[PDB]
Amino acid sequence: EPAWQTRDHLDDPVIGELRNRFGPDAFTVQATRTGVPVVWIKREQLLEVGDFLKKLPKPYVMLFDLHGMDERLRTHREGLPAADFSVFYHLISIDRNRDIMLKVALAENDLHVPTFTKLFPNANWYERETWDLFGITFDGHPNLRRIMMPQTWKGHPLRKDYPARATEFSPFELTKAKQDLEMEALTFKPEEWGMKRGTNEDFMFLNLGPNHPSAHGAFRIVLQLDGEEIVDCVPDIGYHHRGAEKMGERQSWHSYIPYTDRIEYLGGCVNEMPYVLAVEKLAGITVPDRVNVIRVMLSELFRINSHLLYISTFIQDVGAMTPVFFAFTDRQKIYDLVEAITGFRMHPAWFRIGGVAHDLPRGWDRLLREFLDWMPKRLASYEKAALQNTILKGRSQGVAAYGAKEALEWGTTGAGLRATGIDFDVRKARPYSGYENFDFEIPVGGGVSDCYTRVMLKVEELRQSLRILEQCLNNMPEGPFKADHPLTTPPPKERTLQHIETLITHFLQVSWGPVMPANESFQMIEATKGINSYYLTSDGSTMSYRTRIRTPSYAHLQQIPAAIRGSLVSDLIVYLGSIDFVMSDVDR
Amino acid sequence: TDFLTEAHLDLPMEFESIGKAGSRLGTALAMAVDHEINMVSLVRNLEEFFARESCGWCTPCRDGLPWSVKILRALERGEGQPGDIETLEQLCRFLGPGKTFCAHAPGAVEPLQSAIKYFREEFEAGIKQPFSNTHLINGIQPNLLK
Amino acid sequence: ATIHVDGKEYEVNGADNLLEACLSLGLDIPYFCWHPALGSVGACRQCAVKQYQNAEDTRGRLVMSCMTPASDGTFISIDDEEAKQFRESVVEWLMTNHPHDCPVCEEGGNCHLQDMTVMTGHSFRRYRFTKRTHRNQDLGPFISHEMNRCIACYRCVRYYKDYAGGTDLGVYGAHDNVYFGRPEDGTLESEFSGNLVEICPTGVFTDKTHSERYNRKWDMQFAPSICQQCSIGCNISPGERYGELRRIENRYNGTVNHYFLCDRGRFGYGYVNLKDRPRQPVQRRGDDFITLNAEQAMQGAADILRQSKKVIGIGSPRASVESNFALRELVGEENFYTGIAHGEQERLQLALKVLREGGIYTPALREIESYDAVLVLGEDVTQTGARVALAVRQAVKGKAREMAAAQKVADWQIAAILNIGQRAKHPLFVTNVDDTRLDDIAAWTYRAPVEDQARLGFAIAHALDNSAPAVDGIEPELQSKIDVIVQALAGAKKPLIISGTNAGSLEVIQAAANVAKALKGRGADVGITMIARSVNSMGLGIMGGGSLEEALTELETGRADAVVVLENDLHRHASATRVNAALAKAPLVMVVDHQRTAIMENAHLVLSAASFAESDGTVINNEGRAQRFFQVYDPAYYDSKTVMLESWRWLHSLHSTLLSREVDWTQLDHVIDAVVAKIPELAGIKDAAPDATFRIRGQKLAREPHRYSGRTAMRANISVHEPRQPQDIDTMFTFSMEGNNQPTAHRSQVPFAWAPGWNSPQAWNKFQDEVGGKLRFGDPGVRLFETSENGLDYFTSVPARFQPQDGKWRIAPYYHLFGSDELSQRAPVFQSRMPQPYIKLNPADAAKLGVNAGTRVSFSYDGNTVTLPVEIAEGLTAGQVGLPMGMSGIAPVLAGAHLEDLKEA
Ligand code: SF4
Ligand code: SF4
Ligand code: SF4
Ligand code: SF4
Ligand code: FES
Ligand SMILES: [Ca+2]
Repeated sequence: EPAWQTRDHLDDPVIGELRNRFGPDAFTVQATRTGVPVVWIKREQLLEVGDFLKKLPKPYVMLFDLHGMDERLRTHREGLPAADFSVFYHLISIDRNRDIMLKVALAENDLHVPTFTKLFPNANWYERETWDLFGITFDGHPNLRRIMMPQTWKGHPLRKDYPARATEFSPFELTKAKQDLEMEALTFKPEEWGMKRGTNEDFMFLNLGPNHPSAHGAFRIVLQLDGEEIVDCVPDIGYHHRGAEKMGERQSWHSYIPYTDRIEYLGGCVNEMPYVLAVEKLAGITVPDRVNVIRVMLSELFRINSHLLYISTFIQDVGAMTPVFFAFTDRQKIYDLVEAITGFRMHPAWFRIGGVAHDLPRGWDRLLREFLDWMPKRLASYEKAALQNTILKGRSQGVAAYGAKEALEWGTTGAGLRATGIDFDVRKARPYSGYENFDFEIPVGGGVSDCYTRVMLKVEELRQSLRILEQCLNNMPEGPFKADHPLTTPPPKERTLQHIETLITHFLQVSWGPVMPANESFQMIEATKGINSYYLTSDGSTMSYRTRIRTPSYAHLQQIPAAIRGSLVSDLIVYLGSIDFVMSDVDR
Repeated sequence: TDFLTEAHLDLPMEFESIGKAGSRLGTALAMAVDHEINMVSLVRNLEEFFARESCGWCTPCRDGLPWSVKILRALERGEGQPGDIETLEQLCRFLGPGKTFCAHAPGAVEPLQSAIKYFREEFEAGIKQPFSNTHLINGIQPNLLK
Repeated sequence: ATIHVDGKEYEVNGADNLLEACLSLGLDIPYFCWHPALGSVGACRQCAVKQYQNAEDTRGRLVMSCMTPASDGTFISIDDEEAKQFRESVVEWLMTNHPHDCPVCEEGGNCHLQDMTVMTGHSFRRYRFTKRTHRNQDLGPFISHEMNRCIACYRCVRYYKDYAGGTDLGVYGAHDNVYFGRPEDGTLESEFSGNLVEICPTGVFTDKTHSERYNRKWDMQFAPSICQQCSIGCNISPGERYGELRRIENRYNGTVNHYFLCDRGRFGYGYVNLKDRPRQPVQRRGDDFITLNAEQAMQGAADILRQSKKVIGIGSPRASVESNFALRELVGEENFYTGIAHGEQERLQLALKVLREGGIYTPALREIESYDAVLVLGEDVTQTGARVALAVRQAVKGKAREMAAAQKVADWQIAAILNIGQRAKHPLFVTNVDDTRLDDIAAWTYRAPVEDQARLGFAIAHALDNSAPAVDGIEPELQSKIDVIVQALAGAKKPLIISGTNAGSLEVIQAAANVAKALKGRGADVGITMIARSVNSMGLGIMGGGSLEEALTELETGRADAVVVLENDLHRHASATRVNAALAKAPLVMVVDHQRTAIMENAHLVLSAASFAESDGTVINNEGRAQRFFQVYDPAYYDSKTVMLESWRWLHSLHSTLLSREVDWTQLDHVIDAVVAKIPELAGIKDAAPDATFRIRGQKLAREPHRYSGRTAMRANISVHEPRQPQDIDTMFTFSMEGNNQPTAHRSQVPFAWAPGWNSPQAWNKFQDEVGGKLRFGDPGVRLFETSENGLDYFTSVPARFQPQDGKWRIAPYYHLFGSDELSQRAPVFQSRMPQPYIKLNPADAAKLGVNAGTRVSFSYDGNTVTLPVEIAEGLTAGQVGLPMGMSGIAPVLAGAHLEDLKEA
């Protein structure tokens, strides 16, 4: 049985446990290509099912994802409960190394679900986004307000009857929103943001945005301060919302790849990898080994690029300015190799459904050798010049620390979760793209996720990525760069240029689009900043019926108030520098 | 009708006796082939007759018999390529009874499959060059399938 | 019947084959040579499935699903590995000789062969030998020919010969050199040859008129519209790109015009793209012209009309029900006049009275094919209502269908049905002034003058029932042929009587009504069909109004000083000199029209009306069915200076500016409600389409496909800033991709057929309840009137025999499919198809006047002499002269008229 085959996962022990606890008629198991068991739960049993999953012997500890779905235009709903809308809950058991996707069906007029925030606190922002984009009410939510769109927005953009395209620009609305911006500083009400005790006559209120002079993006945080101590902080996000999921419903499976590039814009091919893997699951494509090695090498090069940017930006946030110049020189070496291979620097859009766009150019190994000889001396110099400086250690050590429980309850992934001591990397736990054929280590922390611990873990991850690149350079299969599947999009170019069957396939694939049979697919990867996942629903057409992107920066930004309360503002800047987020990843 | 070997000369000329031997009684007007006749050339001549006597109504006969003719011409000239005998075998499989509109194409593919079954060494002798369907296009690296 | 496909149980019709049953169930089986309208022949072998003997069978046998009945307890597998391999091999065999042509082939993106190549999953070529090639033929102005792309699926010859009855297409040659085309270069002679471009699954036959301004299907903007070129009401999908009407595709209507158009509807759209069209309101000051915007035109026209003493209106059967009603509201009902002549109006109201008071059911166009005897009286159906002639051809083949059904032959096995019914056919009796295109299948053709055709009809009615009035002076040979017709019609289980207003005689319509009444009185299931002239002739007849001659007398006596003329070239319905005099005398002439007509030089105001591509409205076909057409594109999107509004919008805004001095344009549903409130006989046009608030789960219906390209570059030469999307407050369609075009959407109006994996016209399969049936939620359009409980009385006014008169030439109409409909003559591609205007003479009359074939003769009509070259017509009886109606200078009102001083030039 291939790894992309449709499965019901009835042999998962959690299905038997749910059978024993709630009975056999309490839920409906759906066969998908997501790789996880998908269970349709009644709305009135959702909290009991969630608590039961949380109290298992090897429990489901993390709410990985929570979002909605407009099911009104879905023609192929065979074996599914009747639903105008639905809400899905992706939960991860680390100890079992397993997931489960709960789905609640909803009628068009009865669009309310009990809140999940008492079980998992990251459900706050997830349910705010579900209410914002789908209009689904969550009963019991502390502050159910719009998080992506402005508060005075009409409609819900991810509904199927909402038009995707930009409306006609009016300067009157711009001047009205400017007046809103200049009056908000005078008419601030600290109850509509979920805040309490709105002036003790000592709480000073500051704003950090909505413009930030940094590479992670521009965003606003409202700070409630007692002297220099943060007693409350609520973020304002959605300032970089690009409608990427709605655009996923508008582009074909092939033409959406450049949009996947710009989710986490320091990631590139790393961002492309989960999307093309999920589409290949929908298409039933098993890529050859050379494709796996090529995609792994590109992803590791972009991971080194992103980590160099993160370490240099953290050092600049501490107060040392020269390592960012040197790290950008190293980024230029990486960009030389990436430009040679893909023809682009930052958004290569080079991965394809079933492979990559072109073969590797002649002489790529010389550039890889030059980079692999250039990097380690520079990394050691960076450590000795900035990372071992006691001023940086005093700025970083002990600042915004959390343990394993706080990381699990907020959906924290990546270097923060591993800095809490939990050894969970996607490339080892749920291997993808031939990562099992590479010998590399996963660095973990001692149990405390500090700013310094996260930065040093990212340094060791950079060294491990250099090891993976060395193994990629020494071991390359001499095979195809595209799979021989009929749904490989586009087909190989020379056969397109001289064979009529291949020309026909290319013609229909680039114009109407490749036809993906109706299914649901899922793929999570270890991105540069945590776990990035694509959840794709095909209704049998040439475009996605639903593209859901889970990004780790959303979860880390939601974890910000739990870890920074009672600290200084300078500690908040250091924490923002040590998270490794970008606002495009947050808002999508 | 399917070719038969020297060992088949002892069975009676009846419908079921020839039919169980893998051939057809047909008109019962047998034709002998001596050792000086190349089987590839003979089956090429047979398939040229059958391909040019197609009525053109249905796709497998009309567009699959000329492909077999061209493969046999290449095999006779020593310009056969790997996969050609496999293509001939699949053509015999897919031009059988029921797949075509009438019985002309099953009768066409009976001698080809019988000669491949009994005289495969003459057909493999025609394969003398590697498979090449594409020319190199300057500036495009080919997808090197294994 | 119960079938089991891939382990799933299904209930199907046992009289269907497996391919049509499985395609009706939503399953995907590739196919080439089968068509729903043509039956099954089993040529291409693409539709192979694996049939098992029973449930406990594992070997199976490959069969053609199109040639296998969907009998009870059938067991088949589509996704069987051997069946999939064979279907891929069939695609591969078709691909061995196929040219490397998709970028430069007009079928790309709309190609059934491309779709089935992808559907079978065949994308790797291992064939390395040479590809056969073919020279192409010139097939005339409409169809381009490319035989390299042929897959020899025989669809073209089966449609053209067996279905459409054409004779100049065929299959030639042998084994892999089979060639589909004509015996030599020349124009395809069939009136229905244009359906080849959708019948052919490849790019062999392509729309040449589209090919001149080619664009791909995904780049088109479509709308569900009605063909304007005659009264049949065939549903069409006009598709546009860059502001110009690019193509007319057939839009499936299971009740009207299911898969097929005629060539006039398909290729006679080119008048929309004419550069001399009015784009904006123009007002003449002295000898100069000034261009106004819509507000200034409304204010000025309202002021001048308010100053006038009496405003009269002249509508048109071209224009929709809403626009004619808006004219009638602006000028008043008593001051409203129909734009057609007095005799034309009398024949039209008599046809309407027979249709909605004759007590005899009038069948839809699809229903015509089930009648087992046809009598056509006077109406040259092929040149005036061509799709009715196609349906009558199918009804004639009904006899072979009956004899095949007697021998337990399945209704889809078309070759066996044609073999059993060799040349036996249901009786067709056509009457005309000359030979018709239906004569090759007609049991009898009566070439006689229109009064003699009416006398034949009255004699048939009297021989069917003695209460009908008798005809005295019938020759014994004509009496014997009348007895043949009467014996054929009396023994028929379902006789059909077809007539129309094109014959130009009231007594022909009365004779048809008397035959229908006589057949009704004997308990037969008789149907009657009337053929009107133009797209909304029946709507103008239902609305009513005075004739054009009454409006001309009003403008000539001077008691009417302002005239509004809507969508009307007045020279078609009246003499040109009288019209020019009455319009030069009138101090105010306002013309609302979308074409540069001849009365726009004497027009004081000209309003740029929209054509059917740029307007919404309702038209009534000759069956009595109200059908809504929708706007295709916004004319102001590319050229913002274009002020081209709906005619009812213009006239409603004029009435509002006249009354309240304020400019309110309107909404379409308000005009619909106004029509159904003032006119109760047009109350059905409310239900023809849902209103503009109609939604499919909250979203509108899309006009363009999902992959519509170039949205940030198609106007970038004008300005790099993208304009706003056009807003459609009129209808439920949106001018964008942001809409719904799902085949399962609960609607009846479908702008275009597309499904994932089905990019060709075969996606109409997905848009149907069963393939070849109706649309899934019903065909659009509703009948305005039901069958009356009581019929009429017998018309006792039997006309006398035609006597020739010396110096008096009775004009016999000779209609043409290419040339007798005004807007289609305006299309530039119809000039190549335009026959040279020849005046038809009897050999005896031409010998008496001493003129041979090809000589120019001059005749005087309305005090004006015109010269036309002579063609000898044997069938035209003496005392008649044959003229081509509707041409340049020969109005259709001349049909049935006399002529004076025909002399050799
Ligand atoms: S198998 Fe028979 S029907 Fe088919 S093309 Fe050949 S001769 Fe004609
Ligand atoms: S007919 Fe179809 S497959 Fe052939 S060249 Fe044209 S688009 Fe391509
Ligand atoms: S010309 Fe077209 S319709 Fe005719 S046999 Fe060839 S592919 Fe079929
Ligand atoms: S029959 Fe009449 S309505 Fe139909 S396509 Fe022809 S011209 Fe148009
Ligand atoms: S569609 Fe059945 S053989 Fe052609
Ligand atoms: Ca409109």
